[PDB]
Amino acid sequence: IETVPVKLKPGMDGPKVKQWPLTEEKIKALVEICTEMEKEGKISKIGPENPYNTPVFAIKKKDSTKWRKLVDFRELNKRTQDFWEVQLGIPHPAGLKKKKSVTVLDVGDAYFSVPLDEDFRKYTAFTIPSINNETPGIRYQYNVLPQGWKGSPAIFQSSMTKILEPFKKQNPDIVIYQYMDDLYVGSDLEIGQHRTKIEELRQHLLRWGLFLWMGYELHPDKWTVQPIVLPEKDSWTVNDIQKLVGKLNWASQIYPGIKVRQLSKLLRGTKALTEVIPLTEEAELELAENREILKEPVHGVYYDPSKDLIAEIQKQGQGQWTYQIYQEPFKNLKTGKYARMRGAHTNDVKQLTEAVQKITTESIVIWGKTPKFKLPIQKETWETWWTEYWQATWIPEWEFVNTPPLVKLWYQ
Amino acid sequence: MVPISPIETVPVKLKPGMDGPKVKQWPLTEEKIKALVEICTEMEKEGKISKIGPENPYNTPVFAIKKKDSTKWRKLVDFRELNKRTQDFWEVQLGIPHPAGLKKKKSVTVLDVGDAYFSVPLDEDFRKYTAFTIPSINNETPGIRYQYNVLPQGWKGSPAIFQSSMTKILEPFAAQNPDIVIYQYMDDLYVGSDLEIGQHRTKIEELRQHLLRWGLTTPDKKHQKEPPFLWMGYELHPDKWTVQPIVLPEKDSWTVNDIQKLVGKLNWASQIYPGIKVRQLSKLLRGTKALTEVIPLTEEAELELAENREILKEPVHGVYYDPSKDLIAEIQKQGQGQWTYQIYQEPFKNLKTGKYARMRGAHTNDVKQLTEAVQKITTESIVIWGKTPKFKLPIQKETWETWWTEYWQATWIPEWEFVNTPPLVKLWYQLEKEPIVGAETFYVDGAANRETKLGKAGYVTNKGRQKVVPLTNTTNQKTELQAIYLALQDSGLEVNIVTDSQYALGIIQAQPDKSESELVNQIIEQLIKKEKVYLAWVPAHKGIGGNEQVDKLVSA
Ligand SMILES: Cc1cc(/C=C/C#N)cc(C)c1Nc1ccnc(Nc2ccc(C#N)cc2)n1
Ligand SMILES: NCc1ccc(OC(F)(F)F)cc1
Ligand SMILES: [Mg+2]
Repeated sequence: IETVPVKLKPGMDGPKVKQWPLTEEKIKALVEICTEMEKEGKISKIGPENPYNTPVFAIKKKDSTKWRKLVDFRELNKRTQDFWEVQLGIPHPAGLKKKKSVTVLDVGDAYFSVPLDEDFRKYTAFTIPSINNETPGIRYQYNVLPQGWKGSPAIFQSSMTKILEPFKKQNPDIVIYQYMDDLYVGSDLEIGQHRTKIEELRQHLLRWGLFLWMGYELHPDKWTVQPIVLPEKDSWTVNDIQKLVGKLNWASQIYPGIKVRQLSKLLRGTKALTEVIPLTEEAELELAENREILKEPVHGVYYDPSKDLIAEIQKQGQGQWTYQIYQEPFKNLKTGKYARMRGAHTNDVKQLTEAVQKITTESIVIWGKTPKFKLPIQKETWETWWTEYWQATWIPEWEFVNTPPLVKLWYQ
Repeated sequence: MVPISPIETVPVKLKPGMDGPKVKQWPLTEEKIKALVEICTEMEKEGKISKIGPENPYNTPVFAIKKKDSTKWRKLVDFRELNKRTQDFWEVQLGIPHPAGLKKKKSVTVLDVGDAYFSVPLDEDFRKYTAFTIPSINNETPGIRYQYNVLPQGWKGSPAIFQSSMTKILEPFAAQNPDIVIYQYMDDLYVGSDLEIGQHRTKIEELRQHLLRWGLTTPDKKHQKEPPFLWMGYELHPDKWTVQPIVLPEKDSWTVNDIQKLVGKLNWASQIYPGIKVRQLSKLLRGTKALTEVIPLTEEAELELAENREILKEPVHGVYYDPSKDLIAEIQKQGQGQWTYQIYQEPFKNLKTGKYARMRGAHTNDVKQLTEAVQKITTESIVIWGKTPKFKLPIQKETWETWWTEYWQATWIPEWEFVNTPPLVKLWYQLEKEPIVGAETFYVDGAANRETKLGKAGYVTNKGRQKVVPLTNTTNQKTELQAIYLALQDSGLEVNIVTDSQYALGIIQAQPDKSESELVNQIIEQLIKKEKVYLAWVPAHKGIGGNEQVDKLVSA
């Protein structure tokens, strides 16, 4: 009922983005899903007069036996007008990240209840390819708000508010945040109590006519950071001291008051790398003064909503990964390390793809938007494999680091 | 009469802000006009075009062209201007099937759909833009004005609109007859199956009846096209496929042109003929682009050519795909950044072959190239078969594990097994993770004057060993590498090296086994001879001893 008019940005045409190759099982899953969607009126076949395309694939979400259609709308989303008239953008709740439990629901199915503006539908065109291109790819466009599109939460926001209105007044201490196809619900209650309340919310959705049953549990109050820490040792080798001086030199770009002068003095001579050097008093004081500095927050760090977030990741080995989220170099908004390995133990690329998902999630909770990634992987390796491991309903932007960073050492 | 279902028209627009073409009609000879008038009269009778009134402002030029050893004429409309102004369409004809992805068929029949080809209705609102003018005899009358009612040959949207229309009417037949395949190419339909011959011919007749519902007649006659088919540079046979004949010329003198053609043939051949190599021949095309320039063949190119001639000596065929069997991909290193592969299901019968060439860059190694080759084959295989083959690779499992666990980048290759087929890919050196006890420590450094290009490189060690060498025509980065080289050259089998060079660390941490830089190559050669090497970095100008001493020495 009553479509909202949508436009692209001035001077921009719609996306024409190549469909990448899909495995037989993904094609079969999509044929099946789309046949049902077409029957339900969600999508319609299109003709050759529609030149546009956006890539599509299929994923298996967390703990699930069935495929989910995932459209990569990144190009369309850039080309789509921002959303203004009623909505200025919603002030991002700062309390969401402070909650004890945040559960993430996929609410994207609700979007299918709102018709998409008839003039904008052509820009949602997508193709189901055939193996070896032996039959013409199947061409569709959306008749309703598609999952993954920037415009969907914006347009649906009016309907969503009414649906959650009784729940929010009945539960005022709860933060509800919506990003893309996700709904983030925080609470400080006992996890059993938290869960029942999540299911309470689900019923609010279902009763209004309609992967909802799922939930993904976060505990952002437990999220921890990485201050710069220095070794505490009884005996320092020449090599230990060189490593120390190297690490401090790096740190001094972040923290101005850092001094290496006295420590470097210990290095004077030409000495075997493994020889033990006793610290001088001046060296110990300097090291001590440095430790104190490093217990402090970084000076002049601030988030600017008008700037991109940048995320860098280092492979540390043994399934360990470190990462930093920043706007300007050396002013880190967040840092972190992932140890925990869910499968992935023989696969670097699966690990990286999961790190990428966790970092984006953290980014959405804290700032309400996704970072641009600098990935320590070759483009061709990433592009071939990442879709096999992707469980998220959104996708961030990335670029590729081909030169090994020296600073890996110091986030270790 | 029997009612037929109409073909729904595809709505068409000009690009935004653009109007239709207005292009002057060329004068023509009296006989060409007469022949065009005759042609258009007939076309008009068939409903393909209609005469229009004076009010249509649009025009596209029309020509008459000889039948070449016949007396008859054909109408050519030059749609270049209208095409510029016509919207883009979805192009389905990209994504050509690869023969190695096809399934064997007992029977393949061809049907002539040529009468549908020129009869597809054109969107009513767009017709005005197709206006053309037969010039009048002596130009003493107004030219005869026509517009198209059907997709004109040569117009931008005709192939896409004809393809989409045909697919749409074929869909229910395909869907309800899963036991055949149907493919449209130009004005033909190709129908394959495994059916007993009687059942196959029945399917063909049913297809003809189906098409009849849209008024599309196909000739009762037996089509002149039979397997084998010459298609897109291939020969397709019922149970096998190949590339059309590849014959390499003998020449005592070769030009740029002949080399591009030679490389093209070899590239085309490489998808079935195993082991084809283009490296040395492709080189001769570096730079230049003056086309008629004759290039002398290097001995290396001559050898590559001779090797290719041997491979191409007798025909080789690929088999088709059997979905019930695993795909296997095997890869061999050929040298000079070249890799070759075979994809098969049963031993000794390839579906297809192919090659991969090392990417351009300052430094590289075999493991990285092998990995890239694997990703390329993977992607190709997804396109053709919709799945990843199992790989057989000339690299030991232990070598791979040592590589990926220690490499600074995330890296992965899918399910694979070692095949012992020299030359094997191996790690030529690995650096220590910890400083070596009992190993001499070399503090290295180098520096150069950016103006004079004069420099020094050298080292000092914990044993008081020292060297400084004067250098000409060098740079800071080069002297930094030179210093590492000297320490490697002058030390024993185990060595600790301390450098301040972020540049050198960047290169060495990338683990190259080969480089375009002569110096990096010498460094690699030295590393290969060591038992243990620990490379330690420190920041410059910090008063770190032995680094400052050697920095002072080399800074002149
Ligand atoms: C792409 C294609 C080109 C031609 C024809 C193009 C032309 N000219 C004919 C057909 C029927 C097809 N389509 C498919 C689809 C699946 N398997 C096959 N196998 C197959 C095709 C031809 C022969 C033969 N001989 C053997 C097996 N063909
Ligand atoms: N109206 C006659 C006609 C013209 C073309 C046809 O083939 C088509 F399917 F459109 F490609 C089918 C029928
Ligand atoms: Mg120096």
